[PDB]
Amino acid sequence: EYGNCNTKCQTPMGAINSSMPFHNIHPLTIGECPKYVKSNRLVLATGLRNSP
Amino acid sequence: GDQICIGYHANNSTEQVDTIMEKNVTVTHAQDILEKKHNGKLCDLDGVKPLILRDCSVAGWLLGNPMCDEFINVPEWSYIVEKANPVNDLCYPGDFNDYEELKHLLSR
Amino acid sequence: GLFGAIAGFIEGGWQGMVDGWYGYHHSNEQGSGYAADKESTQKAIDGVTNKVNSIIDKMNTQFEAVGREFNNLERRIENLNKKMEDGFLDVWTYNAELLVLMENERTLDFHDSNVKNLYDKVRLQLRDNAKELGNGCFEFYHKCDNECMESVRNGTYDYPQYSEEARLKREEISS
Amino acid sequence: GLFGAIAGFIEGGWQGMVDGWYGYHHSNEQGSGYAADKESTQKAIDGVTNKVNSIIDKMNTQFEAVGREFNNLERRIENLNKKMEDGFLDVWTYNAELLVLMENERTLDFHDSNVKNLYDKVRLQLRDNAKELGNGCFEFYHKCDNECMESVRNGTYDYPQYSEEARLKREEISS
Amino acid sequence: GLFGAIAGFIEGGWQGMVDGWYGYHHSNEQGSGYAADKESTQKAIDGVTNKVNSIIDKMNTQFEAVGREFNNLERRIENLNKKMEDGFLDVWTYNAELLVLMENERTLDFHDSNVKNLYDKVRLQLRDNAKELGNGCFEFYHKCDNECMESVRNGTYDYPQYSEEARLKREEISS
Amino acid sequence: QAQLVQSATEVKKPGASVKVSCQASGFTFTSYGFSWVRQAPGQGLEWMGWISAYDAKTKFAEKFQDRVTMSIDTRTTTAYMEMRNLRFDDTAIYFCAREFRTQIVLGYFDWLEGNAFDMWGQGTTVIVSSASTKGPSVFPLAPSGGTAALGCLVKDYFPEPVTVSWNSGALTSGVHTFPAVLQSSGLYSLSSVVTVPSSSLGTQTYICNVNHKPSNTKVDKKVEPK
Amino acid sequence: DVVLTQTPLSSPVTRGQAASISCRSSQSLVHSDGNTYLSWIHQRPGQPPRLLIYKISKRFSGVPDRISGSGAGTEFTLTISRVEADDVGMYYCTQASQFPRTFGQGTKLEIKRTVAAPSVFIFPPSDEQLKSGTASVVCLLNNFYPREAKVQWKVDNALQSGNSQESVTEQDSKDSTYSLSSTLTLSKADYEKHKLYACEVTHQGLSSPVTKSFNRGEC
Ligand SMILES: *[C@@H]1O[C@H](CO)[C@@H](O[C@@H]2O[C@H](CO)[C@@H](O)[C@H](O)[C@H]2NC(C)=O)[C@H](O)[C@H]1NC(C)=O
Ligand SMILES: *[C@@H]1O[C@H](CO)[C@@H](O[C@@H]2O[C@H](CO)[C@@H](O)[C@H](O)[C@H]2NC(C)=O)[C@H](O)[C@H]1NC(C)=O
Ligand SMILES: *[C@@H]1O[C@H](CO)[C@@H](O[C@@H]2O[C@H](CO)[C@@H](O)[C@H](O)[C@H]2NC(C)=O)[C@H](O)[C@H]1NC(C)=O
Ligand SMILES: *[C@@H]1O[C@H](CO)[C@@H](O[C@@H]2O[C@H](CO)[C@@H](O)[C@H](O)[C@H]2NC(C)=O)[C@H](O)[C@H]1NC(C)=O
Ligand SMILES: *[C@@H]1O[C@H](CO)[C@@H](O)[C@H](O)[C@H]1NC(C)=O
Ligand SMILES: *[C@@H]1O[C@H](CO)[C@@H](O)[C@H](O)[C@H]1NC(C)=O
Repeated sequence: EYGNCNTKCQTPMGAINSSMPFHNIHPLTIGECPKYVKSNRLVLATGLRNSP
Repeated sequence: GDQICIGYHANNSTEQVDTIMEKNVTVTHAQDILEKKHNGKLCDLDGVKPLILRDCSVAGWLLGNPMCDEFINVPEWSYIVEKANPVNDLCYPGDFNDYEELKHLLSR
Repeated sequence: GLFGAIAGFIEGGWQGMVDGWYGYHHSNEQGSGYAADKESTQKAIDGVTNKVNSIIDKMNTQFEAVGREFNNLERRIENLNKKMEDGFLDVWTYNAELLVLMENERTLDFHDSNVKNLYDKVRLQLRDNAKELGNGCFEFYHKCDNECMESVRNGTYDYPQYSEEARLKREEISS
Repeated sequence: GLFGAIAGFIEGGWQGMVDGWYGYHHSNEQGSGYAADKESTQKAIDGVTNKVNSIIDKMNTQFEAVGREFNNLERRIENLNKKMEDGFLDVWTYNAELLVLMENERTLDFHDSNVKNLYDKVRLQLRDNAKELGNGCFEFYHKCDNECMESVRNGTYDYPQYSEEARLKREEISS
Repeated sequence: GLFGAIAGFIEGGWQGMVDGWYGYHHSNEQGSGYAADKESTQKAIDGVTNKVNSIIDKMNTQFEAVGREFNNLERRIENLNKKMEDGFLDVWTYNAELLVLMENERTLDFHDSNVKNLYDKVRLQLRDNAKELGNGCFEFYHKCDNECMESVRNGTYDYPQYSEEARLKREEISS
Repeated sequence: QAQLVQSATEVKKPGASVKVSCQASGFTFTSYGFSWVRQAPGQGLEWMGWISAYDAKTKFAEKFQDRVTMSIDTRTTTAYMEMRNLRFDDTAIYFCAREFRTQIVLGYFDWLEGNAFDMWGQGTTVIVSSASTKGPSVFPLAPSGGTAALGCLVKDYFPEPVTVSWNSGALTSGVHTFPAVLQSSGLYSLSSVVTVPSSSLGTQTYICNVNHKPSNTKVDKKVEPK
Repeated sequence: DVVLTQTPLSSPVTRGQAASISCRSSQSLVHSDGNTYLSWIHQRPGQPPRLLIYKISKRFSGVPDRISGSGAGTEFTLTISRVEADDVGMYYCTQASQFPRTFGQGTKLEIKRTVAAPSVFIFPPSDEQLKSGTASVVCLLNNFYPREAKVQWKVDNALQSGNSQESVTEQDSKDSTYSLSSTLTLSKADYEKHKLYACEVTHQGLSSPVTKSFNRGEC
């Protein structure tokens, strides 16, 4: 049901209000949406190998 | 003898990443690039409200099935939300000619 | 790693260096302590920022409405759409996954290189005024107070000044 | 190559080293011989295995039935399907081909780095107890029997023990 | 850069070296001058050529006719085509853009490596017959006329010939 | 020293357009982004949009999306903001505020080049009025033991500002030069008052010095008791 | 869009006492790097804003440890723990973890002092201004506190309406008082058609309304 919000990207399960390049929520989207992937975890390294 | 050493950062991070040649590598900092979160509701799309038909099909709403209460007459919408199996389609049985194409016309 | 420094000739990083990615640890009469190198940490944070932002930026995002608009006698088009939908998901899933795996290797090698380059920066400053212990540390052949250590850390170490004191200590070790 | 070792300051590999990717060749009074370094060969075989497995693993595979289901008055849909089919083949053919070309360069640079790092590992152990001939070999300034060579190969070389014998041979070369 | 040479221990390139990518600058009694190293420039131009050609070659190009063939009661197929068309443009736009960004980093690191390897090539030839000034230059401990400089540049420098003259100048600096 | 210096004030007519500049100096221009923020008379701060000096990448506010354009000249380390189709509402001070160079930030250490809104320009006033440059009329405000009150009425001038002083800047305490108001006519007006001892009238000559820099109109008017 | 609800709009504070400003966000402000980029800026009248706090709770260089930031999630609090004249101005909470950027409505800090009543003064239009055709009748409320006052113009005992503007000074540094100026604007036509001009002032510091007045032509 309606919930008085606004998005650029709308999913049958709910809205995606975000600017990441991929999402794993639902394929049947309507809007300016992230690219849909079958992925649980896409994590970029930024820092270095941690010790020990 | 006095000394100076070159070295690199470490911290209490348990954030893990993979590379082509290694898996579960702990790192000092990382960055998620996958959206996994949704608010769990239906919203406006670019400032324009959706047309939500609760228990009606597009055909029921258009033709005015007496169980499909005359809508607030929303003059504009961005998309349409139908239930999966709307109870109130055609009350008197039959067919709607070129229905799917009319529905795609009325999408927005 | 590729550049031999991180988890190589420098075994393990430093919990005690809180204020940067790469830096120094000095030890002299006055006392020991940690100092982040800010030039090389900021450069690296510039590069990695730029990397992350590009991976996100360069994605082209269009408006698309995707539903199931075909009826029970349009199963052949519905299957054409499925092949299309499923096909793009296979493409994006593979690219995203490999992109992350591959740029994760390059980011860690970047840090390795950054650390090796910093070591080489101090190496080239000190020349023979210090012994090279081979674990990432330099043992000085002269007395190096805090203002001297700062000069190494900010790239203004004066080799000539300490050059004589140093060679008398090297000559001395030849006994 | 990028790291300067393979087909660089080490010209050519060793047919006679059958049991590993990187290793040693010793030469002393007792005799000469080849020995694989197992730590660095196993690490490398771990990485390359992982590389290969990921390139295969990470591919997402779905069930798809692809045929020609459209009739003679559905040529416009048939062409939509062709554009789709052909489009994905162009994508997968380019990605596969470049993926292989690009990871083939990284694999060969990996080996280069692995060899350079091993050379640096022995370098750092021997210090000035050996001359650095510059073709990948170290000429020892002391007598190094088989148990000494094993100590270099397994990372437990005792610099102090041989340090004096070595400097007397270096002092001697200064005549 | 990754290899520490370009815009690192060699600060800035040479406007005056017009005839190659990497090379030398000599300075002796007869006069100074620039000379391109042709082996390493040609190798590099071979690699980069091959890189560019592959990025273009490996693209598979098919005949496709793309128009708008659907009428006003075929909007659902027209939208299937749009999703397809737009989808491939998103894929090709992202791949092209990242491919260029990523191979641009590797090309610049390639040059860095090529320059560092050349420095190491001269280093290994000269050994202790020259001092290593640390800015990419070698100060010779002997007199090195033009035919000597050519021998360094073409990889035939005769260490033995000048070895004695050199150590007498090194011994002399120890005063 | 690290600084942001914006361009001088702009008096524009309705329908016209303006281009405010902001020159960075003393820091690395390409290490930062720039938000433009405005302050309309009596109103609180209002974000107008952002531009990266590393990227040239923009981000926009709903209200200004269409009639504002930001840009950058990395050779003069200068950020710009252009507004098309000027209105009266647009009468405001326009600030250029230093900010992040990218929309994804890795602020992993605190001393890194970053920190949003840490450096501000002095501001640029844009006035949007179809009135034209006019020097003020200066009228006395005549005084009646006790504390006496007198002053000047600086009226029907444009644009802001006017400076007011007394006796060549000799009298300063007791004084109150009020903030100007905008009359229905489109001209500004204010008054400058000062309290003095009753036992000064006739004994002491009180003159207000009125300078209007925009028209170069200078006027001194003596205030006499009546 | 992130909404920042700042409260209160107005913050009278006695010199030496503490002020506490509140900022609530509609939504989480945690950036993709763990940092929450909730900031406080301060704007003195006639100057650019200056950064006070960044990252919820960190003092910008130069900022006294009496200025203090706190919070988590969606409620944030700036406190200023012994207030001076230099602390007066506008305070905004701001967020930069997300686009579009957002500011709060603003909080105006002001020194609360003991109530002081205004010295009122009326001023007839000069003869020079009657020659140019319009009339300015000026009322002055000198050196009062608090800010809230009511001027009412009367012309022969008839309340005027919509023909006068007033301007208020900035709070004074030493004595923390205001002045206010109401200016009645009429024609030479309408000015010479009445006799009694009166200015009536209501303030907290007065028990009864105070009225200064004059008759036209009698000075
Ligand atoms: C690099 O660090 C050195 C060492 O402290 C700085 O030079 C000294 O600066 C101190 C100020 O704390 C002065 O008292 C000394 O007179 C300076 N010594 C010498 C030998 O110059 C120097 O300012 C720093 N330079 C840079 C570029 O960061
Ligand atoms: C590394 O190799 C050395 C050299 O052989 C080993 O140390 C010797 O082991 C032999 C057994 O074959 C003993 O007879 C000697 O007493 C040892 N010598 C010394 C000096 O310790 C050593 O076990 C090896 N270590 C590792 C970690 O592999
Ligand atoms: C490398 O350069 C050397 C130095 O010039 C060359 O050897 C000399 O060649 C000149 C001809 O110009 C002869 O006059 C000398 O007799 C040569 N000197 C020696 C010591 O051999 C040599 O030809 C070059 N070699 C290569 C492989 O390029
Ligand atoms: C999610 O994103 C949309 C913007 O695409 C936000 O909508 C804006 O805010 C309100 C509704 O919440 C609208 O009145 C504005 O017109 C929208 N701005 C636009 C379209 O520029 C929405 O606020 C965001 N929601 C959350 C929870 O952050
Ligand atoms: C990591 O260390 C910091 C030190 O201040 C601490 O704040 C933090 O709670 C620690 N760990 C985690 C998981 O938060
Ligand atoms: C390795 O990763 C898996 C999930 O990817 C996790 O369950 C496991 O606990 C991790 N191991 C370590 C040592 O962190």
